[PDB]
Amino acid sequence: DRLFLWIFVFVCVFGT
Amino acid sequence: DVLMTQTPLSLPVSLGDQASISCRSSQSIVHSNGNTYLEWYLQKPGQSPKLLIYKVSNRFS
Amino acid sequence: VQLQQSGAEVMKPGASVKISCKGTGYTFSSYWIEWVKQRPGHGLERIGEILPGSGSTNYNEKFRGKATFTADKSSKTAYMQLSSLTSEDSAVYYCARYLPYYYAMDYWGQGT
Amino acid sequence: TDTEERLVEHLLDPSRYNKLIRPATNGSELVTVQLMVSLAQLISVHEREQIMTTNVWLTQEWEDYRLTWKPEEFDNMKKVRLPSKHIWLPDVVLYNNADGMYEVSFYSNAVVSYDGSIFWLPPAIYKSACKIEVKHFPFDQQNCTMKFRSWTYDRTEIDLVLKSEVASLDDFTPSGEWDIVALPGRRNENPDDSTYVDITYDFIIRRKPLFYTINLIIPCVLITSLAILVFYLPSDCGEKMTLCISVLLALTVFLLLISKIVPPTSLDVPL
Amino acid sequence: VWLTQEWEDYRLTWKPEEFDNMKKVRLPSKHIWLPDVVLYNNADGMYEVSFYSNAVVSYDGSIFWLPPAIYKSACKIEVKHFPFDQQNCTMKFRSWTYDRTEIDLVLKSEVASLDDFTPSGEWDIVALPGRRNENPDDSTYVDITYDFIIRRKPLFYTINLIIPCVLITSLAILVFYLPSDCGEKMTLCISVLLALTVFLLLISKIVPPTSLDVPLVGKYLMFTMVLVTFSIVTSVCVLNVHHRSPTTHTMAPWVKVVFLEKLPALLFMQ
Amino acid sequence: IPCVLITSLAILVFYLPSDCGEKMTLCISVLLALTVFLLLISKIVPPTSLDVPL
Amino acid sequence: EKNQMMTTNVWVKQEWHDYKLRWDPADYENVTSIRIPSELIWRPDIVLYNNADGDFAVTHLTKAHLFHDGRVQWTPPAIYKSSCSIDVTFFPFDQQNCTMKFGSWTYDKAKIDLVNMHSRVDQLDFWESGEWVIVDAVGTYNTRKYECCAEIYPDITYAFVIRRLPLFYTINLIIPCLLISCLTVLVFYLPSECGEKITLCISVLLSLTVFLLLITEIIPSTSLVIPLIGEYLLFTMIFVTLSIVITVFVLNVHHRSPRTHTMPTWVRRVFLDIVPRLLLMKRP
Amino acid sequence: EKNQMMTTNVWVKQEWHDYKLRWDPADYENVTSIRIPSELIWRPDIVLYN
Ligand SMILES: *[C@@H]1O[C@H](CO)[C@@H](O[C@@H]2O[C@H](CO)[C@@H](O[C@@H]3O[C@H](CO)[C@@H](O)[C@H](O)[C@@H]3O)[C@H](O)[C@H]2NC(C)=O)[C@H](O)[C@H]1NC(C)=O
Ligand SMILES: *[C@@H]1O[C@H](CO)[C@@H](O)[C@H](O)[C@H]1NC(C)=O
Ligand SMILES: CC(=O)OCC[N+](C)(C)C
Repeated sequence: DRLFLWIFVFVCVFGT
Repeated sequence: DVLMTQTPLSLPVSLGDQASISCRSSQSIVHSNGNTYLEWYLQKPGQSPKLLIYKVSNRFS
Repeated sequence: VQLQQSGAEVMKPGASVKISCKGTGYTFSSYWIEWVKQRPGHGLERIGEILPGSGSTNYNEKFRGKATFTADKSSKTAYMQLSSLTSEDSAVYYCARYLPYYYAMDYWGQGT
Repeated sequence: TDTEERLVEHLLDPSRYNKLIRPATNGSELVTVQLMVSLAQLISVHEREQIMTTNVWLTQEWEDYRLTWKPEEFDNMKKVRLPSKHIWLPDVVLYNNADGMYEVSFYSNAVVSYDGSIFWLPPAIYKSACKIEVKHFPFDQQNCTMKFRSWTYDRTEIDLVLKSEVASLDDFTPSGEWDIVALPGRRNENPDDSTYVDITYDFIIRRKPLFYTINLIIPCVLITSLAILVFYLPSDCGEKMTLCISVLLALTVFLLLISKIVPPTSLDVPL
Repeated sequence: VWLTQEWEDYRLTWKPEEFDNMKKVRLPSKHIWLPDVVLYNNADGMYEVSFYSNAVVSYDGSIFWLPPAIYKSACKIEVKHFPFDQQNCTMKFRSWTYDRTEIDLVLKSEVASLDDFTPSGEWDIVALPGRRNENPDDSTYVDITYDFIIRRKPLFYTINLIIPCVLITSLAILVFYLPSDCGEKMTLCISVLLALTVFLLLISKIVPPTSLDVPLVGKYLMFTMVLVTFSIVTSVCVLNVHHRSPTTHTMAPWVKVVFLEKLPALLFMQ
Repeated sequence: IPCVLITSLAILVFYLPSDCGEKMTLCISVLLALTVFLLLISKIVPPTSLDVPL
Repeated sequence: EKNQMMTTNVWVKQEWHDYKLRWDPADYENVTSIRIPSELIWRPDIVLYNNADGDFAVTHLTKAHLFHDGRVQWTPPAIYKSSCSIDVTFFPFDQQNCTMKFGSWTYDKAKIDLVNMHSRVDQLDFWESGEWVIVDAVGTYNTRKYECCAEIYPDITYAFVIRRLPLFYTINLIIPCLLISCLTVLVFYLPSECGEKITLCISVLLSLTVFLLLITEIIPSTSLVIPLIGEYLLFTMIFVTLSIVITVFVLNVHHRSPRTHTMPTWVRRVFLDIVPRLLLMKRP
Repeated sequence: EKNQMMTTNVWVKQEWHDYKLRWDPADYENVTSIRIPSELIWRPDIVLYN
């Protein structure tokens, strides 16, 4: 869960 | 499909004697418009059927 | 009015035959055409019906797949095509006019 | 042609042909009008607002003795085309229309024979009210009528007659949603009026039920099939309320959708 | 709009001193020759002006005609930057009777007039230039086209679409912080997906159904929906892993090595 | 009144115990209802740039 | 598509000869042509046969161009609302074929005959929609007899083959449907102790049903063909209903105890030896 | 109900006397009545107030 949380943070923040 | 059974299979009656044929259906054949669509046809040998009665209360001209 | 049917046909088992019914003296497209089968023994069995004006057709349970109806509006004729034939199919076939829920089937063909 | 224009000028000459006057002879004799409806297309049936829309050709035939000529005096011409707005017409209209449009759409030419016969076959798009029966939807059969009357002349001035006892389907395009069953026409009088005459056609149409079967009935049956499962679900799993409330919600939504499809009448409930 | 039209008709001249010094008069436009100038790119098939008002004729033959019209013109709607978009809806005028050999169309001014304009409230006017066009290969073609450059005011659609979507998207990641014992991961992720889908459908109902481009907001919603579907699959997998016991599964040694030792150190978990 | 009724529920999630396992249901349902009301009110009385309904 | 009706803005180009509208330009200052109101002269009565919710005939009545040799050129504009049967089997990747039949209403072939000015429909001033593209628009000349009348009436029928651009409905319907369909099998990997299987399967079923209804809002209510997307959605709904039934049964099995149930020996052997081995799952 | 409006389809029967539209039917082949376009004669201006 923590790994996927990190990945999703990165993808969402880079979704600029 | 609706099933119609006619009785008797044969009806012997001498000339001038009233005849009665009974016709019964698998289920009711009534219609909304207030009419029942039942019809009677006769077939003499070697000839196509002929219309006698439609909407039994009525009679073909 | 008059309904005229084609002539007699003799076919081999497994063959295909096509009967015709030509109506005149009335609006051909606005009346259903009823097809009736009568084996020599006894019994009038209705095969189905077709409305020439549209392409609508109905078949009885026993004759589904066995019989196919078509109509020609230009030449006021209706056709019944019978599938692979069997000795059980030998009979006299009639064509008749019909308007459901109103004046009903007062005219017949001579039979084929 | 010079002869044709001479004839047309002679026929429609306003000095000796008044189009406001019935072509009546023999004093109290009446003008006989033959009517025949040909159906080209059943454009739509709108159950919600209870309207049928059709494209029909309305054949109207009568005799005008004033529009006669001798062919030998006009280069042997047998018939001519005349504008329908310049000759007397029987004002035959659709009485039970919705949208308040009584007349035909186009007003084409009338074909006129040298003996006074008039042929008029104008096209029309008609919207007519009809009573929608919802009981057996979507396996329902509808009976929508088209009443034709003259709104100028009564039975003492013209007589409406049927060319045929059924409507014509010779140039019909099939619907794809509604199947035609019968199109009988009837001429109705009133024994207590003596000035009333109409010609009515009954459009007996039968819905093709596959579309609404697939899109309403099967989903409804599927949802209903879940209604029993709550009593086989163990109480420990903690999901009974979810299931039963969800089924209730789905059923209510389908009921509302059906209520939006059928007309909002109270004479019957769809099964 | 008012479709101002001016031309000279030499047959409508008079000497003022012979008519009490009158300099101009009003004539019904039905009774004089008109140029049949109408809108060609109209939708609904309405070409002509509305009323056919009176024309003002000067003693030298100058005609001034200012009829009103309600026009429905087709225009290409660009949805890429919705709801902060600006549209460019053109308006082509031509004579449907006379070609270039018979009448020449000319612009009185390079821009349309706003002297009697009532602001819309949802669309801002940016520019209304007009331009006269000829066809070098036809030589009988002439038209005047006005470009209506308008800008949407985005507060309404901001409030009603954008900010709700931002709030919903902010929750798309919370599922991975929710503990598996609380028994509510599916509720959250399924709700998020359904909300995103509902807003996508609403937008699809608002914009035209054209395929020339996609709106940026629609692309963003689609991307988020795919991410949330992925999160739902991952949450099902995580729940399956969480409810494992020695009586139904055996932990492979590599699972230990990786997940209990190496990955925790990388993620600062311990 | 329906808006006030819905709004009054926004604080309850913080008095709901964690053991009952219904916090998400409550807060998500409140958010859904509020969004529906915002959309409906906008349909009735659309907010424009100059003024937004209170 | 829902109402099965096409609306087009066209120019109806007509040209015929009038034997009375002839003059010698040398007698009128070399005037070779003029524009006259079309309501002052004879015109053919061309009508649209398959009119649906519109006008049968041209109503605008612009000016005709009359040439000194009797030639009359008339090009009025028209907006037509015609009927055409819609085939949505392959929606949104579908191609339609909507026809327009034109013919003189009261003049048979011996009095007025039609001629194809040019087989194709001119598109030199066409306004692109962004939703449909015209593949082919050709007019075909026909003649036929009607019951009304003893003579032959000609007509020209134009067939408009138009192809939909599928990106918009792809993005807005297909992808959401596929994303929801991906979730239809997830319930069977979910553990029974999480207490959420019913939530997931019910949500999927309801989402699919809403999508089916939304689709039905678009397609016509015809019964000749079934859209493939509708069939797909209905079969998915059927299988999700089966999945809910199976999930209820599985939850009932999971929560059994010796104090309430007894395990048949055949269940023991089958579902603890044979099926586990065939599914590549071995008990500790 | 939402818009508080009622739509109806009615026939507005009207009947009055015109002192100039009189004739002796004996003088006209016993013609006792005729139908004429209503736009040629005087008509009352009855209007629906609400
Ligand atoms: C479709 O609707 C029409 C109109 O409601 C139905 O027409 C009506 O049919 C009934 C039954 O045939 C007629 O009543 C019968 O009339 C005959 C002759 O007068 C009389 O002998 C019978 O005792 C009975 O009273 C009725 O007059 C007729 N109405 C009109 C206006 O024509 C029609 O039956 C319906 N068709 C279907 C298939 O539902
Ligand atoms: C379109 O329909 C017309 C007439 O039905 C037919 O001739 C033509 O082949 C059709 N075109 C296509 C592409 O189906
Ligand atoms: C004579 C006449 O008007 O006929 C109309 C019908 N049509 C177009 C089939 C011939």
